[PDB]
Amino acid sequence: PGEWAGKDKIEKVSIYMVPQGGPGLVESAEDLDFGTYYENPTIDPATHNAILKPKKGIKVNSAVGKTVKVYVVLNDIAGKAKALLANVNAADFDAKFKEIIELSTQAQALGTVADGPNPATAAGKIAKKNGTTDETIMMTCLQPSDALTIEAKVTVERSVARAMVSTKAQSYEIKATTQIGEIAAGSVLATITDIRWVVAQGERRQYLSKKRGTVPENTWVTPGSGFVPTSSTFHTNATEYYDYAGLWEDHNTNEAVISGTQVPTLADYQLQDVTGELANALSGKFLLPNTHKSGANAASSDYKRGNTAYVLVRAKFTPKKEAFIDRGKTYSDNTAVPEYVAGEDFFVGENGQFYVSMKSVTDPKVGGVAGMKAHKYVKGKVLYYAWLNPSTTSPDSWWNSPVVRNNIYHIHIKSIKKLGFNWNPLVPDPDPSNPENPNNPDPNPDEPGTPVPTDPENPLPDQDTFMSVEVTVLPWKVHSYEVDL
Ligand SMILES: [Ca+2]
Repeated sequence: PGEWAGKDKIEKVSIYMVPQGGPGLVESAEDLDFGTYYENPTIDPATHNAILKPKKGIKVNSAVGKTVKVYVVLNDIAGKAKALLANVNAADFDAKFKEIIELSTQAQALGTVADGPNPATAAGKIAKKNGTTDETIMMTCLQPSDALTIEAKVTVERSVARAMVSTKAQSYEIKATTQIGEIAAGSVLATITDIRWVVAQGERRQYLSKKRGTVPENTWVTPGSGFVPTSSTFHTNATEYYDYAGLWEDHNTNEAVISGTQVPTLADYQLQDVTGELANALSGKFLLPNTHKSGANAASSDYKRGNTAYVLVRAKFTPKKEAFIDRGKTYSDNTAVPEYVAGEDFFVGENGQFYVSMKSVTDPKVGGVAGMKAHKYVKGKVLYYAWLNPSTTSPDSWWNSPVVRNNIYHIHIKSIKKLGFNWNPLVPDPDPSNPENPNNPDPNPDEPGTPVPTDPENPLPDQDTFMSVEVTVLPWKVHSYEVDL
């Protein structure tokens, strides 16, 4: 990436002076205009941190003569720190600075079609892209200054993580691995085009500043860390913790078209002066942290498909007409099977074969099977999951995927290898007894009793991979900001 990993704007500075030793009065200087009170950042080439040096003194008022610790929030642009910390006693302040803020309500965590293409997301409320120029992101200190007496330095880290996605190519050729209609193993089966992405299941709340856990399997805890969904509790409780509004980003109401944000190539990241829309894709997407107890297997890892942040990749799968086992045949009712038309719905049976309709799927005269179910791919839409931080890599072993603030998770797609899923079960359904779900852009299009493509109670890894990807975790160019006082 390089220059696309973010350039920061500091708009506001909030300083909290907290007397030590027991009950007492906090002195706060909130939402100070950065330019008025601070010099422009200078980078420490050793640490890659930026240092903010004050120009103007802040009035210490009642804290004069006291031993205090200093806490800092930069860019409290949603007012969340101010509101949480209001009228908090000095004795309660350190604990309060680690308590929970809510970026989206449980109701706001679910969007609908009317919220596209630019839905408010939880993380976007405290991480703003200012045109293509720079970005304003909330930051808080993991720990306050050392104790000092008024007559030091406070390091802060960004409150969001960033997801970035790239692809080797904008099209992929798919080969059959077994006989599919007239297509032999090793021959071309389909082409994938029009690749897009969104991110979901980051959290909707967060600890104001990073909160250490109690066991080594989860260094930093998040409000949702203890939530381990079953197939049923996912639907009733997932929105208590996670944000899904982002599923509607760059949504398109034409089902012939693939919804979501473009996925740039590596070369796109080297282009100078870029369109607005591509610039937005290149700078990625923000999400709030999401961690669970890590383990070495399904039983010991608390990371589940229904509680882990994911990138959803969407694309157009165009199969060769010759792949259809029903091609050229005659139905049991003595009518002819129509050839597949590119871009139209297609149906993939439990047997892996391709059919132009459900009528074909269950008619043995055309290579169907009575009683057999199929996945309906709506106008050829296919879906794939990528986890943000597979720990470790790479196929059937990435049991864990923590997302921690102030990190960038770059997912590079090297290839899409096979047919994906036809809908996204990793979205809470307010009435799970029916397939309708206005909160999901990719609801279940299948007939009753069709096997689900995946389940929220499942572990992360795939037995055999749908995509080849490499994930890189990196810091912002400026790792953290140091505020001098
Ligand atoms: Ca439903």
